[PDB]
Amino acid sequence: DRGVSTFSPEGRLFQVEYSLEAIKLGSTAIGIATKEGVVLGVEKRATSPLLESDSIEKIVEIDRHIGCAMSGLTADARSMIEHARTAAVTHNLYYDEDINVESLTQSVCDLALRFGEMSRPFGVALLIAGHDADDGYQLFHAEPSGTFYRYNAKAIGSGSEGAQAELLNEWHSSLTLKEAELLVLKILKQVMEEKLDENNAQLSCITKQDGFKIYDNEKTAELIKEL
Amino acid sequence: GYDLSNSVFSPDGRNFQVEYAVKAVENGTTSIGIKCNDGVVFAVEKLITSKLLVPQKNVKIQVVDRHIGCVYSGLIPDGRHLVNRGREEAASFKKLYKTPIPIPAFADRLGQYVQAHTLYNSVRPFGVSTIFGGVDKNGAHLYMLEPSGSYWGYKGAATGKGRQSAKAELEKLVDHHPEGLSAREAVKQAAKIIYLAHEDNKEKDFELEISWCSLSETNGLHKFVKGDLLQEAIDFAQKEIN
Amino acid sequence: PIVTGTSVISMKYDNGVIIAADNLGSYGSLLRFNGVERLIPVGDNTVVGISGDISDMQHIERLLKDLVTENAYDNPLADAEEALEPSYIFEYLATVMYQRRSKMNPLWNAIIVAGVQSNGDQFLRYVNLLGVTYSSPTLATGFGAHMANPLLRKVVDRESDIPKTTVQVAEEAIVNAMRVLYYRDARSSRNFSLAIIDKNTGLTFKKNLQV
Amino acid sequence: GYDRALSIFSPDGHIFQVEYALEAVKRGTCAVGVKGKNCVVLGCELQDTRITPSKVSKIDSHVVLSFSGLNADSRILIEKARVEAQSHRLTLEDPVTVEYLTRYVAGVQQRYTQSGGVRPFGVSTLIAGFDPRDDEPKLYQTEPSGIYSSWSAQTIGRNSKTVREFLEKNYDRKEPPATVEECVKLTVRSLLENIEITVVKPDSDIVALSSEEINQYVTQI
Amino acid sequence: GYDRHITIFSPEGRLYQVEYAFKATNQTNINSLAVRGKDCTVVISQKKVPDKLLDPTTVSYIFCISRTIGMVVNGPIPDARNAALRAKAEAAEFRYKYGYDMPCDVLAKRMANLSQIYTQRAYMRPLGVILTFVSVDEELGPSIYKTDPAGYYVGYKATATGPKQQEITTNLENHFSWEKVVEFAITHMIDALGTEFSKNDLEVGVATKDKFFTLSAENIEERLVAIAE
Amino acid sequence: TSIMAVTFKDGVILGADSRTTTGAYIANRVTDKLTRVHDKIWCCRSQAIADIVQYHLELYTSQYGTPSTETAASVFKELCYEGIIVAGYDDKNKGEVYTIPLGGSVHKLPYAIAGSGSTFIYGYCDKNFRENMSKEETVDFIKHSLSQAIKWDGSSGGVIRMVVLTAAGVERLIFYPDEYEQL
Amino acid sequence: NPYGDNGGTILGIAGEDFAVLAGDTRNITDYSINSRYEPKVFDCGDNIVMSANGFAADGDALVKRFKNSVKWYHFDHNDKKLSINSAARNIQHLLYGKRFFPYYVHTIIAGLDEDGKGAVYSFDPVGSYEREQCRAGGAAASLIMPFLDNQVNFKNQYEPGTNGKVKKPLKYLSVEEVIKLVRDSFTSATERHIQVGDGLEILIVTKDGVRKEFYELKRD
Amino acid sequence: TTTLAFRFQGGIIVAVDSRATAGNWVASQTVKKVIEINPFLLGTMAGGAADCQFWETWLGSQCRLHELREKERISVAAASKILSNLVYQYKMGTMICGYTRKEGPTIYYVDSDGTRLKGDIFCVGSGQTFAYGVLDSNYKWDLSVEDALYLGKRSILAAAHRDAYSGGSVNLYHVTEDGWIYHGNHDVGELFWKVKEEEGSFNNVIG
Amino acid sequence: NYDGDTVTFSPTGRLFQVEYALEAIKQGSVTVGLRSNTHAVLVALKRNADELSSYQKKIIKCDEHMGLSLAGLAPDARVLSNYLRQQCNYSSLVFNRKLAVERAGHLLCDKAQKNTQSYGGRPYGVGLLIIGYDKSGAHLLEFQPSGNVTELYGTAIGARSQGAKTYLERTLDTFIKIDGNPDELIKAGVEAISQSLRDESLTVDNLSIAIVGKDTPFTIYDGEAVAKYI
Repeated sequence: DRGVSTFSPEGRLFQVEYSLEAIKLGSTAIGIATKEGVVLGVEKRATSPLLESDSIEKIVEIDRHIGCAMSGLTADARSMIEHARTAAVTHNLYYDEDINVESLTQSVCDLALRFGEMSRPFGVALLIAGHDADDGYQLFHAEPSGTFYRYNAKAIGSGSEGAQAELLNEWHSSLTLKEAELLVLKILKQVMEEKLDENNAQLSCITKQDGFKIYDNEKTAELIKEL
Repeated sequence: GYDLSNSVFSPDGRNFQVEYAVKAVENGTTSIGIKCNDGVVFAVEKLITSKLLVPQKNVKIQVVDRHIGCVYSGLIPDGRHLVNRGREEAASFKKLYKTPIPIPAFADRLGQYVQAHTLYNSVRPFGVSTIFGGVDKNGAHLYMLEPSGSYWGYKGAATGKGRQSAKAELEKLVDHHPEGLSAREAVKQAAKIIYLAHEDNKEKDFELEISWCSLSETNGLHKFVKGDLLQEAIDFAQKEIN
Repeated sequence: PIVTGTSVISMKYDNGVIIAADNLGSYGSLLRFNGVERLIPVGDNTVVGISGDISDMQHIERLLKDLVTENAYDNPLADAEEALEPSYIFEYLATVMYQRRSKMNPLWNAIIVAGVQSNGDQFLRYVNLLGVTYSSPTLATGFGAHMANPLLRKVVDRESDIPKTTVQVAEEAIVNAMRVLYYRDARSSRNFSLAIIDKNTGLTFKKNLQV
Repeated sequence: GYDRALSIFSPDGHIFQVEYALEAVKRGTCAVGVKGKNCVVLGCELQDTRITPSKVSKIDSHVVLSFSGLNADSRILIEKARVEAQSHRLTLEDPVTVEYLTRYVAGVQQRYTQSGGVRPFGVSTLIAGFDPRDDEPKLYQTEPSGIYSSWSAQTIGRNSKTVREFLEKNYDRKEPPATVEECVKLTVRSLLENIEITVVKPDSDIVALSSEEINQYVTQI
Repeated sequence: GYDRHITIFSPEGRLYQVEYAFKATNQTNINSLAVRGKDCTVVISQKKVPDKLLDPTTVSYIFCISRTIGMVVNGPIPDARNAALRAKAEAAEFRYKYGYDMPCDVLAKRMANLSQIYTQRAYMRPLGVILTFVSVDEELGPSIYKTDPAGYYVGYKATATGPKQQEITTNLENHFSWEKVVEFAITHMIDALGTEFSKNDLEVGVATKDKFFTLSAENIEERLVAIAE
Repeated sequence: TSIMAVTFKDGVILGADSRTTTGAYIANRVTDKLTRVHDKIWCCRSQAIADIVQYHLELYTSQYGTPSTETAASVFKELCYEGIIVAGYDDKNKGEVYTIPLGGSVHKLPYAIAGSGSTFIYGYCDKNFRENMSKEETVDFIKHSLSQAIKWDGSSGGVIRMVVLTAAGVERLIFYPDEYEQL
Repeated sequence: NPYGDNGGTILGIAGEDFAVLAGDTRNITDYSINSRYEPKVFDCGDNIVMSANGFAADGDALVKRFKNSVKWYHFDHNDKKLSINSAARNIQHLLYGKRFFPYYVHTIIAGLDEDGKGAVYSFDPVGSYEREQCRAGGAAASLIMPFLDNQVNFKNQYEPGTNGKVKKPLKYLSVEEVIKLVRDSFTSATERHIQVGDGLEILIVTKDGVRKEFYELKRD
Repeated sequence: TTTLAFRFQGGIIVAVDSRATAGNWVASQTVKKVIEINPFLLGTMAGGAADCQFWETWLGSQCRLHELREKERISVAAASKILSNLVYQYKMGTMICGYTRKEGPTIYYVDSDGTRLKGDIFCVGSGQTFAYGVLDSNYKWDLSVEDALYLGKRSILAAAHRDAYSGGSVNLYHVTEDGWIYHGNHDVGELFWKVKEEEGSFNNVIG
Repeated sequence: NYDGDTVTFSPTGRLFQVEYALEAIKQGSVTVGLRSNTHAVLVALKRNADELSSYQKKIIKCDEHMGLSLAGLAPDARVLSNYLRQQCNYSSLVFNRKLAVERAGHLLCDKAQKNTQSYGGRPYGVGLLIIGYDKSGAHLLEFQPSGNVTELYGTAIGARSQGAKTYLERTLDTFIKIDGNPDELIKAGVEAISQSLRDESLTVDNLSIAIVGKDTPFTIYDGEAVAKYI
């Protein structure tokens, strides 16, 4: 065998690349940041009709104005989210103020390379969406490699290859929040293997006024009709 | 298949990882030490990898306490690690006792530390050979410590790429001067020997660094050779080439 | 303390600082030891005067030499603009004293660090076993803070009096205060050490001065 | 301490130890759970029957846990779950919800898949019960990877694919089994593709059906 | 396949790493012999200093463990110095704990037990040295105790170590003040190795009733002159 | 106790009384108070610490060669700091006396006196001590001083034990009350 | 005893668009004067002035650790200005980090809130804190605060002719009037308290920045 | 110091004084003795103000973490249990007041010795006797919101009048199922004269 | 056979894991450092994963007197910069002394070396250019995973850094004497980094510049702040 913290002759950690290829098999998640908010949408991918799809929580709340989507080994995502929630709460406790979204992403990504003889890196990728007075509506893509970028629009998961090109084609700085919902739903419908509906897809958005919210199946259905 | 771990004896009884560390040492730049009649002189060849290096600022020779000078060839970070350990050891000796640590005692402490890095496969052997010495209450001492942890006292020592020519010149020095060299002429001859040994690495330019610790010249404290004496030694070495 | 050093007195004049202490180590009411040097030069721009526990003073002396040796490591400018400053030495000593007090193992001493900074400013600051630090134009410890401080403050009452004070006046005041302390302090000695740190002429250490 | 990374990513992004723990689960015996409107029915298909433990285990008065895979690993998981339920009662004054207990068990399982020196549990658990003072039935599942999800009907163990197909064709999420009789009969029909039946009802009313009742259900089928 | 790389048993019940440490004991190509007189123990060790840049007074395989115990090591000098430091610490600790100087045999058993630990634990390799302890015990008189990388030790009437240890051993078997014992040992080493020694080719240690000490080059030259007469 | 060490022209002499008391009871009246920590380094108290010092000095002798009296005093301080009179002879230092009072500070003196009986002889020893005394002069000086200390101190008495540390070696001298009391 | 008294009184007054933190510059031990000018009110950056009154060593340690925390906050939030309430929470955590061996200091921090109004926070040595319009610390706190209450808040004052039925209405005090009141109260305290004197240092926090004013007190 | 909290049909009334004293010196007349742990939880401080403040802010953080994990707010029983365990493990009087859907209006009393009591009425501090008597004489469950606020005001007024270390002003809080409502700061000096005028009480005080 | 661990020497004496950590830097975006007697300048080419994404931060500020730029693994750079900030903090707290740039470089040297001799860890996959100003003037340090820390007039690390380094060598005598004109030194750094581009040009979002000097605290220019230097 080889050590988990080994470098390849090209300067890349083996386990990190394997974790990224693990992420490539995950369910698709799409995030679009606009001047009025950030819209996050995930592909539910219920494995069985008996599976209660309303129990699939692939979009979670980190703080009141911070939420994220997950793709890949979503069991590691729960530990990542627990760390993120603890970081946000500890920030509010120590500084009497809400954590910044970029700071939250840094606190999350500090765990990414903290493995070796943690046995392995996390096998999940996060799309962190949040709002704050310092930088407004922000969308980040956290990776197990420890790197993250701010994205205007980002798609991760199995269908990310074409979804990212479609987001490139469609995104512009003047998109409204409802246009963002329609774009996320359109990309999901394009990339999901199943026929998109309110039971196999989920929507969420972050706004300054209402904070992080997850759209109900009714409201998601009304938005789906609009397509 | 006995060369993949540190603490493995080969069927012949050899530690191949220590030999590979010695190869790494032999790849390094040439450093020498000369024991004069009342002190020790250390000289090292500093390769000028680029014109952008700040001259006289990438110092290789390190002081331990105030009376011990250390110079090494091979993996410079390993040498710095060894010198940090040696400084901790000298401080511990000077706290438990009051005298500055004797040179043989310091040599033993460094040797124990280096030998401990050959005892387990979880650690790597040092990739340096250290020439170190100084002046204590018993006079001047000069030691060369190898990656195996082996060390001996030397009249003159050399390591690095041009170690063979430097050893030949130091042998000529020992032959021609049984009376014991003087510290200043030792500095000049160290410059000469470094310049001569650089001919094995002539593909690149080099910067000469000299330090000494003499009972008379430096009052038994380790000081770098700078200014008029350094330039005088450089001119002597340049002339001695022709 | 069990073997104890008495007052250390100091003041700053227009071009530097003067610090003085006597050479006696008392054992209760027994005047036991008479060769105790309690002024500690650190470099050429700093003198550390220590009072109180003599064993703790020797410990602080060892710490100061170790600090100088450590500063010399990998520092080609250790005799130059990267030398130890009076402020650095005082900060280190005050940190040590405060950490010792916080561990309920205090170094039972009062330290005055006297020196001139690289820019030429006079440095004169005090620290005790409790970690309490303060600076003043004149400083004194123990019996000095009660008797010599009034005499020195008559020469330099405030910061604006420092430029008007010459080295001769300051040294005369310090010697008069030492004589008065010998007269009125039972744990004092005739013999004392005097150090002058001047921004121009450097460190002047005078030993075996007599009241 | 032994801390070798036993669960690591393969070049294809797979953690082989977790896959093999899933195989160990798939070689387990059975755990069929059918959730109705008011019932959650759990079932499985020279031994001394008195002292051989039943697969369904009460984590607390209101939550029971069935499992599949390595029995010895399941004992450790069940002990941790019971200790956690008691600690939650002790410190938060409240009995655990089914989701909270499922989350804790899945967290332990996930922790064992990325800790050095340990192998994952070869156990998948069906956690069923009712939240305190509540009446809507819960039927969760945990897996060696740490994934937990809620199901209307689920099976784990050998023949899990066949029994799951049978449930998917016989269970309808439009109209869940209306009576306890319907829950038990659906479970027995799934297990008929020996039967033990446990019915979980609100207010900590957990009962295992007698062999006579099960025989009547089988004869009816 | 890895039974040769760590100290576990081979299918033949052997520890190959210990045997390879035994092989490593002869890397220095130095021969030593120890002889007991009726009052003193003498160790003669070859002193080979080929490099003219070496300070010969530092090249030494004889160590003064305590006031009365001396040790001569056959093997690489880093492992030799490791063993010497450990033996000195053990001697001082025994004196502290039990109020009297450690006997030579007790120290030899001490070091053999350490070697046994290295032989049984996988993360410790054996030291590739053979340790010969000599002293005049206040109870047992002159004593020679030799330890090997296997953790095996035993007392000796006389002993030789090195590549040519067999020749010296059979020579001593055929034969079978401390100045006379030193002269005997030097002459017998000359006869066994078939090589005349200069004052710079030999290391001499003498264990007497009150102290163990090593002869200087001048003392060794004096003994050589006495042999010449 | 009355212990006193004097450096003289050929070395150092350590002298002590032989009485140990528990209150008014003389428990031991033949006590040997001069303790060897190294070959020619001796100490006296005014016992475990002596054992640890001897341990450390034996380790130092094995590893770094013969220690000096300064090294012994340094070890004594590092153990006590974290009343001892340390006297010893070395070829280069030609005999040194180090006193370590109860506080843990170390002082190098031409001569030292310690114990409950030293107070009565502070003035006498100040008046009568002279540098570079002969061996017989030093023995006489120590005899007179310790005799006065024994006369005035109730905790001092018995024989006067002396250890002479010179280049010649270690000499043990004993002086009984019938000899020193009549001085 | 690991603690001690070095005297000193501090005064933090929060105006409507300013905050002042004033303290005497005299350092004492028992009945001796250590220094006549040892400032205890420190500009800590981000228009925040802090003073840790009580045990001088603990005050120095707490001020040093708070400055360290401000530097780390700038390191972590890209030189973002630290708000006064965030600083107050940070100081609470610093003080509670030593709950059972506390900093024997009462600390006051002054500055502007995020709306631009003057803010003053007082802290218990154990960690309790409260935002105040005014707070006095030190030995002479009881000789200063009643006068300011009478003169800033018009306590026990009524509009003449109203038979004590109409209180004297509150008014905007300019920073100059507040400085005059602080000077007068500190002169009175110097008169009647042996630990007050030698000089009064006042740090004024406005939107422009932190301004320091020094005034001489009586030296007896 | 006087803190009171009582339970009535309209929720919970929390009334406190605002005086902090260092011996006989009144350090402050404007001390907040009610902790807004979260929009639905209130804590009161009576002795050991710093431990109370720090640990009830930390209790709010723990409640937020429980909210995030279980998608449900922590109960008053759970928060009181956490605070009581914390106090016991370090072995003040604090009232934990909240109004959740399951429990309803709930007050828990936690003190320094580790006791944890549920109840309808609590009074802590040096003036707890006077306020406690006023409550016992005037408390009703069918009390209206305005009458309950006045009752809290009156009990704190009695405590402030008769107890030297209570006074300054009354801070009124009203815990409802929608969260607590701050009903303002009421100066004890003005309140006493108003109550004497309207109520006819305090006849021994010349006005 | 010898590249699987940092604890193994190759038969020629090489450490292959350290060389792979170096290759990790060689895959990173180029950042250029250069200094005169009064000022030290960091010029960095920020890299974006996607044109919908932002550009990764290359320059990190330690304090008013020191800052660094990174090439390679960003988390490793963050760890090293946190350690560097801790060292400067310790210096300020214990001695009231600004940590010298050379001493900080040696502390980074030791921290990096510890990961090349003990099993279990890995070498840091990042290179750093540290600029700082202290009593001895402007300083530029190049840090490498092998532990080698070098003081230079100018240097470039990252992909295609050889063009920038060659240009700096050619321009050396010019830019070391620029002295008290910081804008000209920044201009020279910009030309050096432009010598290392292949296809993309320097843009408002691409370029990041830092500077520290005698009366210049460590300031980073991003966005429109670099438009005057492009």
